[PDB]
Amino acid sequence: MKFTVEREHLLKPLQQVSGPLGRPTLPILGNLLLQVADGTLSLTGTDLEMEMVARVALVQPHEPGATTVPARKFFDICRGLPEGAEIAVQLEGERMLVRSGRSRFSLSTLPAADFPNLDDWQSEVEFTLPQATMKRLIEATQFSMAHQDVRYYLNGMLFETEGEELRTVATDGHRLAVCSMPIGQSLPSHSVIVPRKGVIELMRMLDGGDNPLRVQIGSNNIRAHVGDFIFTSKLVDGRFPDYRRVLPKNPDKHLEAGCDLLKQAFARAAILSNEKFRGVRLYVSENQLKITANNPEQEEAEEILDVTYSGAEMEIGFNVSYVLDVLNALKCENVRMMLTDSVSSVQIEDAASQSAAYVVMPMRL
Amino acid sequence: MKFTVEREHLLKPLQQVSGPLPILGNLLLQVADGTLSLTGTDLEMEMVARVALVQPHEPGATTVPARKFFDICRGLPEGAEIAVQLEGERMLVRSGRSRFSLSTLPAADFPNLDDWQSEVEFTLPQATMKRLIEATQFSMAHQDVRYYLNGMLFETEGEELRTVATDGHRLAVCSMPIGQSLPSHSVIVPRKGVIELMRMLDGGDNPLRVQIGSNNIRAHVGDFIFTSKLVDGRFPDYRRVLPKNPDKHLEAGCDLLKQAFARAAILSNEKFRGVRLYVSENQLKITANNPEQEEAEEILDVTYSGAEMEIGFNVSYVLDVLNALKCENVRMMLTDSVSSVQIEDAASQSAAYVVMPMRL
Ligand SMILES: C[C@H](C(=O)O)c1ccc2c(c1)[nH]c1ccc(Cl)cc12
Ligand SMILES: [Ca+2]
Ligand SMILES: [Cl-]
Ligand SMILES: [Cl-]
Ligand SMILES: [Cl-]
Repeated sequence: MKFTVEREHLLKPLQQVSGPLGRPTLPILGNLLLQVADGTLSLTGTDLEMEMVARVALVQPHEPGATTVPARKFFDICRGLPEGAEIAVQLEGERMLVRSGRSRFSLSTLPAADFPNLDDWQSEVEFTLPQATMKRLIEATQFSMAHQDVRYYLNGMLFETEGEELRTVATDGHRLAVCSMPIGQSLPSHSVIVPRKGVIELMRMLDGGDNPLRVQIGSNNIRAHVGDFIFTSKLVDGRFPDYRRVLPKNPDKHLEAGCDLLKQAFARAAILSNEKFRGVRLYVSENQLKITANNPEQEEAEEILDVTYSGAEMEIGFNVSYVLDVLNALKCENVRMMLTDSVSSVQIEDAASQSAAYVVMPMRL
Repeated sequence: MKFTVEREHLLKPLQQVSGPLPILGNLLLQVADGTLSLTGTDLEMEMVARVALVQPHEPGATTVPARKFFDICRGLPEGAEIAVQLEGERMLVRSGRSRFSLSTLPAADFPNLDDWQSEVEFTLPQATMKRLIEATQFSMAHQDVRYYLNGMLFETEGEELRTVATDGHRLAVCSMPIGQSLPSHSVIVPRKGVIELMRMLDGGDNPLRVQIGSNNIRAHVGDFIFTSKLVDGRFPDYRRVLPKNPDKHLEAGCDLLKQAFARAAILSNEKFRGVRLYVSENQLKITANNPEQEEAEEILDVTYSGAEMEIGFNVSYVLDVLNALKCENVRMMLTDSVSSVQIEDAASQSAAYVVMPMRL
């Protein structure tokens, strides 16, 4: 295996394929697989649950073969060479040599044949969509995923295809986010859970250019192709909660207000909320929202805002971090809150669109 | 105690005094003679900021939680007016229809640095003080048992102010002219003090007044006053640290040398990163290896005079120097494999660096 490649054509691929990898559990999992075949250098990184592959075209002389080498060390070497450096690589059994100018490096190898390899699988649905749509879908919901919950299915994001819609859903059992976007082709009904790190990888591979994303889903795997990057993950083997059953059934009290005005008021009140429980109290009355916070030390914050509200007065408590997370994800002019009573969840949406919806349970407070 | 002031006028003061037990997490607010003073302290140093009060106000003082008060002010909208009124065990803060009640501790409980007397005084541009500290601060010790190294020497000599910092392995010294004849004097400022002083100094052209006592230093710029205790011990004499007669001279591009060190270090021991330098006629070779038997080699074209020699260095020590220099060409002055080396910018003799070698 031999190749020579310009520094900048190797650098972003190395960064991308290292995504799935600080302290590898076993050494080969801290390595990348390098493969030269048919005019292409392929680079692969994996954590045993997902893999990221980059294809790099070779315009300079090369010889086929494969090995694995430490990802961080190889990336750092390539990054540290000067702009435009020509990076020559040659496999020499238990070592891989790297040379550029009068810089020389020898890296320890492990066999390509020992590199873990996600199984082949069969796609059952395939579709294309703009990068921006996938970005919107994930950014709208990712913050509501659980983190290290014993309920493993919640530490992932539901991807659901239905008719001409792709939908993401995330929840940690306290708050839920759901987003639906049209794709312009009719899809079979599929519902799959993508693991935490996989959602991060999908997000990371979106360059923000005009390349479309091609998605394939099977029973136990998902794959996304963007440019010369191919991401594949195993799916989480569980049954996700149904968002339709958690949306409040008849939330007739409707509040409308400016997103940023609400966000900044909640942020200020939060300063004097209980440090652990983060509770704020909302008092809604005719065209007015009062937000109060107090902590065990008896300090107090009060914010009064002009809003549009016609329903009955009520008082309801929320974890202010859950509210702030939603307002931060909406990034819109105006927000609608849909309330029922003091012991029931609130539904929050962009006043302009029902494409995303957020459900937050109240606090006893 | 009552005042009303624009948020804008509080922001910089608040960030400055939030820099240094429970009452130490509070700020002292004092209204007197048409001024609001804000003070923060950690018992070893204090920062005072003053803000003029044109709106009606009433004298008095209290202490409130620093981070809470700062976060409230910062969290209010651009252009906000902030009204404050003391109500016994609470301090009321009002802006528009935002209202806050903070718990207070009495002003009388707020720690004061003992009064002291100035012995040496001079004014210099804050830019000069920044340059002196930036040139040297990275060589201070952190939490050494030799407490006098956990800080920076400030020395006046002739017409110069000099800073010296060392951790026992490497040393930095920088001298700048201040345009007046000074007494010969030296004090050690604690490292946390150095960092707080440095953070008080922005990019402006602004006179800085320094007053040094037996046990304290004070620095005044604009409407900020920083005071710190000094460290009471015997600081090493940099003159005895500088190589006395280096007979080997290496000159190389600063950035080329930096990047070669940085690359080679990738394959050094991760827990203790060093490289070997081999100097010979017109060339520098830098090598590294690790327990996995991985190896790096860098060859540079350099200007060199002297006998061939091999010498090792701690990567971080050399990188810290080259990053501080930010110049075109660097000079290294060597003696032998077991002796310290001096490193300087080829085009400036304002700062010098000494680094002990590392055995590999
Ligand atoms: C503790 C002792 C001292 O004189 O205080 C000390 C302080 C600084 C240094 C040293 C020994 N030995 C050294 C060798 C090299 C350098 Cl750069 C600095 C030092
Ligand atoms: Ca809107
Ligand atoms: Cl190339
Ligand atoms: Cl090579
Ligand atoms: Cl004012």
